[PDB]
Amino acid sequence: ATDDASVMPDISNKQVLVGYWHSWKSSGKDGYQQGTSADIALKDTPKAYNVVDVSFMKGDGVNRIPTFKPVGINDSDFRAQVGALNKEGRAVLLALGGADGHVELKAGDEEAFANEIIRQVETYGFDGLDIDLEQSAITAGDNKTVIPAALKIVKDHYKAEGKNFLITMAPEFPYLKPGSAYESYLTSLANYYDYIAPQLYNQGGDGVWVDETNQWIAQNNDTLKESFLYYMADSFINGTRGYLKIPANKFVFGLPANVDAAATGYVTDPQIVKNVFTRLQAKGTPVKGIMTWSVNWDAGKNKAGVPYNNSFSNAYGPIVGTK
Ligand SMILES: [Ca+2]
Ligand code: NA
Ligand code: NA
Repeated sequence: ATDDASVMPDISNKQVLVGYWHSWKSSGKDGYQQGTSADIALKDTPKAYNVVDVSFMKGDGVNRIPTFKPVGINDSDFRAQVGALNKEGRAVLLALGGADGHVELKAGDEEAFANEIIRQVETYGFDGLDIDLEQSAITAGDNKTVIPAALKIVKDHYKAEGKNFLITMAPEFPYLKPGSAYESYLTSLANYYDYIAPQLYNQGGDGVWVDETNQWIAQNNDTLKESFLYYMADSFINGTRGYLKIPANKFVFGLPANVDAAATGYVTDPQIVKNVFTRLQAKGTPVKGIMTWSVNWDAGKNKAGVPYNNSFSNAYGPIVGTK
């Protein structure tokens, strides 16, 4: 009974360009600089994105098991769009959480949540799950233990049938410190997760203290963007300067698509990212890729109605080799 969406694409030998895809309909003037995000069908996601994260699986503030249902398209047609990406080797994940996620599981829900993740895979053809909890959801209910527990049941289930169910996370970078609530997600899932993409946007003047240059390097400081990206990566790779350890081969830079997609953290020149990729590779620690919020923003328009014209994927696709 298999079709194109029944496959779970292998990204284990590729760098990724990961884009979030908004499953809801745009509301207009939704941008941080009053632009408008596009209503793009999943199948029309630009080819440079080889991983697409469908946003979001979420709760309802009443019941406990998160769920997802596409808007304005039936299940078989949505699956066919997932199949079309899958056929070209492109993974489609379901993203859990988001702002106003109402994600709040309780001890004993791990099996029912795993079963729900398996029904998503069987119904829509998803290839993995991306943990994208808002700040409040990190330690809400028993999320910290139930979500890892459920995800291990799902990975193991697919591993039995020959498939690699992808597990990713997109934490806000200030939470990736020792003794942090978030640390337990990483250590619980240390042999299960495929990559971690810290969000390097919307955190204002938080950043990293760097002895080498004797400066606080903030995420909203454009003068020092090159240093920010480099030292943030270096800190994760080595578990230094206050940050947890993420292996470079499992590290993705999370960047906003343009100035409408996030309040701060937009990288004004893509050469900056290429210089960092180049430096890291010369040291033998090349990273797994780039992630962006969001495909819909990449295909959206600014407040003056000027299209963004996929300017993010056009610039970074070639840096990670998906274009
Ligand atoms: Ca699939
Ligand atoms: Na790999
Ligand atoms: Na590999």
